[PDB]
Amino acid sequence: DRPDHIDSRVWELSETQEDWITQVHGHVRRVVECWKYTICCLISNMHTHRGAPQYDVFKWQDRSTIEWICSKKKVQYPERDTPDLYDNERAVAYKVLLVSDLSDHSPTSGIYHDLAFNLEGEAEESCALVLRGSQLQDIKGFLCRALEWVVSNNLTQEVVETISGEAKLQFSVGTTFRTLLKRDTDWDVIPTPRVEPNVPRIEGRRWTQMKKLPLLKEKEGPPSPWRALLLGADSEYIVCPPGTDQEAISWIHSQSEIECIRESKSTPASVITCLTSSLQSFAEGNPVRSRIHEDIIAFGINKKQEKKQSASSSASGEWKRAEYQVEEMSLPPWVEEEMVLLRSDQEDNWIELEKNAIYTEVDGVAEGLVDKYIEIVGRTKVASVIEKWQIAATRTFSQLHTDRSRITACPIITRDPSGNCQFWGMVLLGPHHVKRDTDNAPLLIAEIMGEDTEEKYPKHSVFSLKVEEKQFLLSLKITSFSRNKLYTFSNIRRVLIQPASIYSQVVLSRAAENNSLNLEVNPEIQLYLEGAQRGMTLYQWVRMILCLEFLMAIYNNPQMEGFLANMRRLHMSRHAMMERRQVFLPFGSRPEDKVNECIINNPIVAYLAKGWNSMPNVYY
Amino acid sequence: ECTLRALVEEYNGACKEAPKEMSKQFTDYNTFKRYTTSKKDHAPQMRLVYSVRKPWPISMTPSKEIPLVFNGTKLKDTILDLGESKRTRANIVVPDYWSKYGSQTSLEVVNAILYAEDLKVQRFFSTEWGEIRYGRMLPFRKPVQACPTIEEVNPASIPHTLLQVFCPQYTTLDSKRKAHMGAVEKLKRVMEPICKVQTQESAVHIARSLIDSNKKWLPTVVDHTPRTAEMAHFLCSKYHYVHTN
Amino acid sequence: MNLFTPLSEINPTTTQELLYAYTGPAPVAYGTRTRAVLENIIRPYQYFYKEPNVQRALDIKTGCKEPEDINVEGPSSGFHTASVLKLADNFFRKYRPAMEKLKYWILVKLPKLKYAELSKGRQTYSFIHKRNLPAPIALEETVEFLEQNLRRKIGPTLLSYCQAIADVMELDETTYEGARDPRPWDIQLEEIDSDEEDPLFRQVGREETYTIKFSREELWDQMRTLNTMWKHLERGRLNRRTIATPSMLIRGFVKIVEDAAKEILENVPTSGVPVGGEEKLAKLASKQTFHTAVTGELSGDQEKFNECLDPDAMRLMWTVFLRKLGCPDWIMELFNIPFMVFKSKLADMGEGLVYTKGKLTDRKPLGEMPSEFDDLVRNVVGNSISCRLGMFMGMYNLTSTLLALISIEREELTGSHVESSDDFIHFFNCKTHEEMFKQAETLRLTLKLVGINMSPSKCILISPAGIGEFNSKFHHRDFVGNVATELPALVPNGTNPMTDLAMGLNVIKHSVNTGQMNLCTGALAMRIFNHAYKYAYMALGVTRRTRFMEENAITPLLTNQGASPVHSFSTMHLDEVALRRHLGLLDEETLRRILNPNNPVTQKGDPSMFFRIENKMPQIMEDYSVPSCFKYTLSRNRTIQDKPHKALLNKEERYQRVTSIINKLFPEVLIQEASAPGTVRESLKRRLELVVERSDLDEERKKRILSRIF
RNA sequence: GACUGCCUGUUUUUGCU
RNA sequence: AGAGAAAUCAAGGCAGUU
Ligand SMILES: Nc1nc2c(ncn2[C@@H]2O[C@H](COP(=O)(O)CP(=O)(O)OP(=O)(O)O)[C@@H](O)[C@H]2O)c(=O)[nH]1
Repeated sequence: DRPDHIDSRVWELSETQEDWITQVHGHVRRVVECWKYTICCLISNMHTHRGAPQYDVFKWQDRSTIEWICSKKKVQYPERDTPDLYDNERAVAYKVLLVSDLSDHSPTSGIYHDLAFNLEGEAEESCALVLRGSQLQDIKGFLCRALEWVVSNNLTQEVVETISGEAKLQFSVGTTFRTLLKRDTDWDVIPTPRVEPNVPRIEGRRWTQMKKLPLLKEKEGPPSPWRALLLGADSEYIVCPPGTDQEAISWIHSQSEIECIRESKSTPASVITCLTSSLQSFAEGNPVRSRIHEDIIAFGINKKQEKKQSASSSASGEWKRAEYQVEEMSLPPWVEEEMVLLRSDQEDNWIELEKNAIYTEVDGVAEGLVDKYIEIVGRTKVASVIEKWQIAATRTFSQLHTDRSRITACPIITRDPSGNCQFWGMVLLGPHHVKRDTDNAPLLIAEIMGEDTEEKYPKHSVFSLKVEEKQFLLSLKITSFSRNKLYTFSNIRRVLIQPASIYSQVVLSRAAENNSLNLEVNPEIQLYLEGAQRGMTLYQWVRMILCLEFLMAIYNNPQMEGFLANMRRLHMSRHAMMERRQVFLPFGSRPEDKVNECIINNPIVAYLAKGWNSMPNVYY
Repeated sequence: ECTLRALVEEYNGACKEAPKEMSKQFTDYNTFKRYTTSKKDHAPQMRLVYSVRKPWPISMTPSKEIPLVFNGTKLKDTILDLGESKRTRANIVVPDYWSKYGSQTSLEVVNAILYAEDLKVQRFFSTEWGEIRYGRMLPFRKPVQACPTIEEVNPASIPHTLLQVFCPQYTTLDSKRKAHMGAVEKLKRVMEPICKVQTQESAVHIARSLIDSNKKWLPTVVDHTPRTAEMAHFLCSKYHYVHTN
Repeated sequence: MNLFTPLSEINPTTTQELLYAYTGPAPVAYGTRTRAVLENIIRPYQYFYKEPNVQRALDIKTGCKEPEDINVEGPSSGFHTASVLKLADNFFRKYRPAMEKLKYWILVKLPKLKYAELSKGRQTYSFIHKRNLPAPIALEETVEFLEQNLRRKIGPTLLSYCQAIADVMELDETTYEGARDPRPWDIQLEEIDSDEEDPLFRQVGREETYTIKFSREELWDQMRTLNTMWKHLERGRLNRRTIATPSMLIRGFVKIVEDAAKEILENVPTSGVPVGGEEKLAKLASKQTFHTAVTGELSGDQEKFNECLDPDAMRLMWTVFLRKLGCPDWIMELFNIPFMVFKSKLADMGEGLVYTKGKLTDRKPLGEMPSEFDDLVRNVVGNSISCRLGMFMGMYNLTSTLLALISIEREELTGSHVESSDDFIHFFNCKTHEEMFKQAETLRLTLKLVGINMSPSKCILISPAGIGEFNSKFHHRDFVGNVATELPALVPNGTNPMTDLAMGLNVIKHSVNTGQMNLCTGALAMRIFNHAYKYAYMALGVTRRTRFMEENAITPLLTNQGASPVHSFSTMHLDEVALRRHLGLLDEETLRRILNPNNPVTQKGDPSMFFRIENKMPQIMEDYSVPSCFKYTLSRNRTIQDKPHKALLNKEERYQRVTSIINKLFPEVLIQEASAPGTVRESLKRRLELVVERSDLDEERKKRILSRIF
């Protein structure tokens, strides 16, 4: 593609000076610029002054070196009108301006005295005076070669256009790419539909007023069993003597008796040996133990292969599509009692957060509200369960090497202000090699129970624990828990923020209307309780809010997410109707159908749906 | 100078080991300055806990000031990291070891790396706060300059102002014109200790922080000055407003 | 739920924060995406006709339909050509300053857009590796492909890249000739830069050359191909969605159109998609000049947004805009290539539909055996399937919002509208309820004209204006904060303790500034974040870091080291190091030691860093934390080994060396972009000569230095 | 088959706008 | 078993040997 007269060096140097390909007659412009640079080179061919060469080429050179040379020559040039070469024998800078007229002198700039050629080889008389003859004959030869190449390709219009003005930006779609493009549309590249622009008048439908709030569907079926990772409100601790985790576990292991009160087929009673071995190992000092023969059942080792082999052994003969059924379940009775026991007053504060610094009066106000909120919601069973969940998740996820092949023991031990250790249970992390966010790490959670049900804990296996003339119930469930859930439950203490926001808003609004902060406001708040309106004190309300948010968080699933997302519209509609406002809907509007499609088996979703269906549906 | 010799040696080594990458275009530096196979911004929150606990969890370029074993604990590996040419792994306690047993820089470099932050701290700790008054204040949003700047400069001339602070010998006369003469000497006098070729990747960032004005929507009751806007998170709200003097 | 609905003190709208469960696990998608992709591609073919007929709707190329064919009582896929033409003209006649700024962008900023801006993206489908790769790697390989099949150097501008893409498809056949490790299971080690007691090794890998042959049709298919994936950690839906990524051969074309759409949208008063254009809706809510007027408020969402839209209507709107500004024909041939490639789109299916035989299941393609998507078998190309109607992903949210806005512009609609992709809000100001009903129905029908399809069960209109919703922001006489949205972002990040602390304080301060948090909520969030920060960085209880600090007598002086917190609610904008220095917690010696430029553990970074909460819209966050010794990064993931394409590591390290020789000779590439014309070798050589010559040394010393350069 | 070691825990077709 | 919800995890690859 390179012209014959153009040298390889100048061609390669020109390759990237300007973007030829997106310019009109880009190749011709490249050839013209190569002509100019070659002409400049021929002007400065071995001709010297003093000790340095007479002309310095300022075209197609790095800008920083050009600035260095200019500084040495005590001159400075703008970038967008920089000269093409500098003569140090006459202290003038020159520019090549191949033109056609050879009669329009018209000094282009007063900074550099311009040099113009007629493109035939002759030079404008000033340039003829200011240059030596050998250069003139060299340029004559170079230009006669240039124009024989031009006439050999019929580019005279292109070259005169290029020497006339500057570059023009363009984009070009080829014929072949256009046909590939137009394979799936009825229009061409630039659509020109032959229709008259107008907006048609289409007859629609009427808009209906929502006279009554929608009634959610209370689903029917077997009650939902408790499916959270831990036991929630039915969780207790053993008050161990003060010390470290190892001492407490040694005390528990030595001073205990294990007998099975209730065995579930989901978690066999033979996996208690795994827990005993883990307790003994952790008491001896090493928190990680090897595999025993009862681990293959407690952790599902080689479960995938045996299930695959059984499925291969027993198979049908049709290869139908896969249909998955999610079993329908009703609101279990344990949700309300869970909400009650989670509000039970405790003896000590279970929310211990290090205070932040105080530097401004604003800072103390912020830390007073938080201190009072922690005082309100810390001495409560829900705070205890949040704490135990945080230690369990953190000690399981931090000991989650996430690549390990032996069983790790993670006791759930907290300290009371008196220093006595409190044994809530022990999680047992098993052989885990989780990589994807959907991968499940095997777990075997032993937990101290408060009361067995067989309707709320069908999969757990309850054991009797005898420690120093005291009776405790020890649950033992085989679970699989994922890295994402272990991550989000290690930060479970964030659930204290939504209840705190409500209390903060109430207190700060009362302060704003009273023009002064109190910190000891106990307002009555009206709620629809048992179907009727009753006034409650915002200290029990934040506690109910806290327990409900904790239950929602530990039961969060796609059903809960969809229910909550589609239910805010209905809650906003209720708020609108409470203010004696009218709610209108489009034609096929059934806003309760997007809420009712998420009520399948989640017990907290059913509890919220029932709470909604205990509220007034018309606001007269 | 031996620095020029080191630069020549590094250029020769880069030419020899990477013939193809040296045949690229200089304008491609804007795209291979980020060429990496690592995916570290992809859900980083959910991996932190077991990543800092993994053996050899930290990335630390080889050096002689870090012993292989210090008080029985292995601090660093003898294997270059994967996908790294001047970077290897180490132990998580290497920052802690360096915090006490590491080398020291000059007292002037510290006042340069910590200049903008020091001005922010002194601005915070040199205000007589008023008394908190509570009321149903109405905070309204409005684009206001986030933090005070050393001098008012058009956001279009910041690159051309910093070029005269760091590399004035690698610029044209047009960039010389479109620069705020008056903000260049202050930046030079406060950044000279870190204008070296080693802290130049950190001096430009902080020097831009002193000089760049980024309009940001911030709540307010009364019109913010540029100095009362970096502190708007606690001077105003929908329930309280403290009046600074 | 009766507890979440107050009747006194605070309004139920203030308790919308309690209707979020964001502290629990986020829904994660399991298994094959092929069913959710085939059920995403078939929906546009089921809503084209009023009565479902997929077989006849599979022959439609341009989704133009007649006014009497639009399904007014259901989702309607397609548009009306004359209505699109008239609405694109009415949108041009008004908002004319926006069109002037668009023209300014076309004639000034568009010519000066570089193709290196395609490296600031994320995972991109590679037409050479047939996998998802980081944007820099895909861009580098695409440019190397284009620079060897076209046998020319691609210009720095995006227009050069687009021209190269448009010119490479003219060729009948193309090649790649890449590199790979023949035996990735053989890791060999050599001694680099160390033979003194403490050795330093590296991993050497072989690099053979392999070539891939693309015909014109295979390369065209790879340009059309859209790699699909599950959208993990999506909150607020019962069912999981699929998201896709366009190839790097179409991303420049898409970016041009999206940048122009952004230039339009940041100047139209009816658009909320731009982040800074969200506070205008606060003014629309505060606009209470109503007087005895029936002023309603409609807040809703659009059903099947990326399924009822046709690329041809959007192309036509862009064509009308450009042709009415006055533009060269290559401008109208550049803004239309994206929409004509996304009309021939070839969405990538999954690994096969789940077929069960008793208990065991097998993953099998769409063609094998019947299923519920047997109509689409005729559109299957290899493991990919074509889909003319519908968008199938939200790659164009900007221009989709533009289409909705041009639909808004009519004469009888005299209300205020704010549009943001799928979610929107409209304010009516009429004289009677019946006029408001006509305006609402006209709005619905006009959105259905171009295929916007308001969701019947998600749009709720309140006859007295004042209560509404827009992008999880609830309104009742004002917009109240929603703290629940920020909770998924209060967990410390995974970069380093300094950046983690800085970003945590920045997030909490931003939440406070938006009204989503207040005094108590902000302080409690700070305390919770501090506890998580200390736990996550080995600073609580008995751990290896605390131990090593104990025996070695290293006192804790930083928050990540276990020291008492120094940041407060007032001091959230301040840095930990400077705050500790001012109060006397870091006297002089540790400060001169942790801030040492010769720290072997610190790594240089950028004051702007990626910040995504959970598969939501990516944002940018300021990181002004100083480069102390605690500003490090985690070890590199080593899964790339044992893979044929591990040779990308050698290329990465070579590029790191080339970046290291740069940034030392060129200190102007830290302040602005690189614009020197030429190769890297030539520029580096010239800058070496310039620095040595400008230096003050003996001339003999100088030429001896130059002699070594080779 | 499994059976001797090696490697991987985000990079395996899987976090886009 | 279990986790779980519209389909996956319950380790996976590679080299040699067999
Ligand atoms: N490219 C992306 N687009 C997104 C993302 N999140 C939302 N969106 C866009 O927002 C819109 C979501 O609306 P959908 O199309 O799912 C319709 P609707 O919200 O009514 O849901 P359905 O009722 O279930 O159809 C759509 O345009 C999406 O492309 C995202 O992460 N990426």
